[PDB]
Amino acid sequence: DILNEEAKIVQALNNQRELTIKMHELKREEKDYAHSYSPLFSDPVPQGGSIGKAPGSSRE
Amino acid sequence: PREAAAHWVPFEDKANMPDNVPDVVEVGATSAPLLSASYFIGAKCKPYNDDFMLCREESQGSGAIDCLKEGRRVTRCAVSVIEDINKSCLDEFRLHWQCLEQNNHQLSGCRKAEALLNKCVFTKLNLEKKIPGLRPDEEPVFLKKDPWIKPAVDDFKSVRAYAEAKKNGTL
Repeated sequence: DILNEEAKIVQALNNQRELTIKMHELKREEKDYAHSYSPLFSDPVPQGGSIGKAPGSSRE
Repeated sequence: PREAAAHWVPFEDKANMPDNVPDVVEVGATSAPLLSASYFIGAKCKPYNDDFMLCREESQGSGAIDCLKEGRRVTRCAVSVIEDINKSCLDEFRLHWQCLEQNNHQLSGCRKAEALLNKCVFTKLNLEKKIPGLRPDEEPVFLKKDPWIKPAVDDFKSVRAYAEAKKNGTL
């Protein structure tokens, strides 16, 4: 019984170690533009001013 | 593009166009006759103007050098309409742009000459003046009678010609 209890405690401690390493790795994963900056207007490409819009100024 | 700043000099380029590029006529009208003809040019040359602008957009940066043939079409159509005006409706066209030259290039100052010009161009060229984007409720201003805004001096020759046309029955 002593061995079983100690092993259960050690298993919970290893679970906590695994969780800590997992959160460390996830926090360092790069996020999508919607999640990191803007979830509704999700296109990073600007349009600029609309007044004298010149045919041929748009470039992909 | 911004206008030039503190010190600038104008410089002319003496080279010729590269011979590969087909030559084209250039429009010879100045600002007042062009403003007088602008609506007729729009009416006739809309497809070519639209094609030229669409080419420029699709070229995505190289538009000047990629749309030269489309630009050639645009300029030829403009020259054709101005030639037709010079052949069939020159007196009224001259009335209109001389009036414009007296009225700071404001169309509201030249409605009497413009009425004759529009009737002539419609009867002999089948072009119509029309303002895009209005609802049927909205009235185009150039067709409005009794406008709020009037010229300081109604143009002399234009007043006489308008009255004469009203006698003749043309207008």
